[PDB]
Amino acid sequence: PMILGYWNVRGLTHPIRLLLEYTDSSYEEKRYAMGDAPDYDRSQWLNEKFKLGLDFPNLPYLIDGSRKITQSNAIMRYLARKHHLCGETEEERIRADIVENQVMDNRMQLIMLCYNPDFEKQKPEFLKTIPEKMKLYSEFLGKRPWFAGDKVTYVDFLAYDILDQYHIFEPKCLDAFPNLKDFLARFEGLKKISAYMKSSRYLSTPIFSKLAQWSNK
Amino acid sequence: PMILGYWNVRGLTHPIRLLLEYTDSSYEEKRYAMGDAPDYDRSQWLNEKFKLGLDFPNLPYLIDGSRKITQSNAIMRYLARKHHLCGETEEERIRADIVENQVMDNRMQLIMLCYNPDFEKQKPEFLKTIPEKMKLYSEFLGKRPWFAGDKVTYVDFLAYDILDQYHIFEPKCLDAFPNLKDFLARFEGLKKISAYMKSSRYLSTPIFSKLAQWSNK
Ligand SMILES: N[C@@H](CCC(=O)N[C@@H](CS[C@@H]1c2ccccc2-c2ccccc2[C@H]1O)C(=O)NCC(=O)O)C(=O)O
Ligand SMILES: N[C@@H](CCC(=O)N[C@@H](CS[C@@H]1c2ccccc2-c2ccccc2[C@H]1O)C(=O)NCC(=O)O)C(=O)O
Repeated sequence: PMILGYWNVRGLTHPIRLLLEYTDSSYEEKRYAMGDAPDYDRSQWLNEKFKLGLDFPNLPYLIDGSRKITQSNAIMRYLARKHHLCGETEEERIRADIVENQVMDNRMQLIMLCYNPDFEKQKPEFLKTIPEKMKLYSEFLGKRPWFAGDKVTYVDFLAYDILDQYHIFEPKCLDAFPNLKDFLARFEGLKKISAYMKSSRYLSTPIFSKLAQWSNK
Repeated sequence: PMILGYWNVRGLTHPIRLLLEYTDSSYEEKRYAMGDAPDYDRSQWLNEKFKLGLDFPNLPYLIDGSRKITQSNAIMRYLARKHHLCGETEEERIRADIVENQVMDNRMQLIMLCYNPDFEKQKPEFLKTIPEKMKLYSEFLGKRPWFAGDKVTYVDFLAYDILDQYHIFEPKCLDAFPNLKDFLARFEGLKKISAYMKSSRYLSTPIFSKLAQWSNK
């Protein structure tokens, strides 16, 4: 099968995993793992970083046959194209482009705070920043089944995961937004997702590496 | 006319600007201007932040009549799409997608350095990494005319931009890379581009904002 390479954690690859499962893809993984304190070895990835034929070597990577892909989003779009999970209208398309990109921004923000040396102090500030992010998501989604509109598409995977980690981080975070609440629920109800969540392949935590300041085991 | 909103610096919007020009889109701009130090007043933008009908208010933004778009890549594909500047085949789309995210990776690495108080102490280290990056681009492009292949697409705008910024950062960086130098001249030799760089609307620098440690002014 296809080979998904990434680190020993959730990080930014959950959407890929989920989607491979949703699509009935055949794949196996390679989960490199860093060593502990105090170096945090990377040797397992390093030794073959420039040995895999990847154009711009990085984690995660997807090896599908003769196709070698890097960049989380490109991976997502490749698999999206392979299975007809892209938006099919320009509106669906525009919505998807947007979600795709807002997701990473919100992701980068969570990540910045989780690696911040002064996590404790700047944070309650972050928490008060939440509601408003959620607010954007609720209103964008609206009355809609899925983020692009009437069709499940790959952004629904991106969306589900960040909404989840945000929710993981601030449990009440969704209380103000029902429809949001409903979406995870509806997402979790997709074909193979439920099985997958209960499976031995599921990797829900840690979201981050040891080093972190939050979500590190 | 469409309206392009962005700060009054190059930032990450250069690619849109080139594309609009290249596609001879009818448009107007609103280059919000930040105040100086020690406050960096952001009121020009802030005053209209939440009134533009934007899904997730941010900059840049593009308003094309009824349609409101945020997230640059989003912006670039929308326009790419109205003028057939997207990959046409599976191979093309994969290259374009990778490149799309890869530019954004190399981009943030730059800003990261450029807003780091410790900038002079970090440079030396950053400079080391540069050739390694150009090489990745030189090799990926190889003997293709365009980043995705035979035909120009919106990802060349993304590419020209980043490579140009790096070059600007370290003038010699494209020396070992004829491939690149040549891609740059070709890009810059495209009629509406040449034409635009000589226009009143051109804005090559500053690239970062006022609170940046490099290309701030
Ligand atoms: N833009 C790229 C991300 C590239 C990225 O930085 N890759 C990181 C892993 S994600 C990385 C990370 C590592 C551990 C734990 C968490 C994260 C993480 C989580 C979310 C978002 C981003 C990250 C990065 O810090 C990496 O280690 N790449 C290979 C290398 O540099 O040799 C993409 O979309 O794929
Ligand atoms: N992911 C979004 C970019 C979002 C981004 O951070 N926008 C910055 C503009 S780019 C941003 C930037 C700001 C000032 C000066 C330079 C830059 C810049 C330049 C190049 C690359 C990245 C940046 C960011 O700091 C911003 O001020 N958004 C509005 C807001 O926060 O309300 C996109 O790709 O469109």
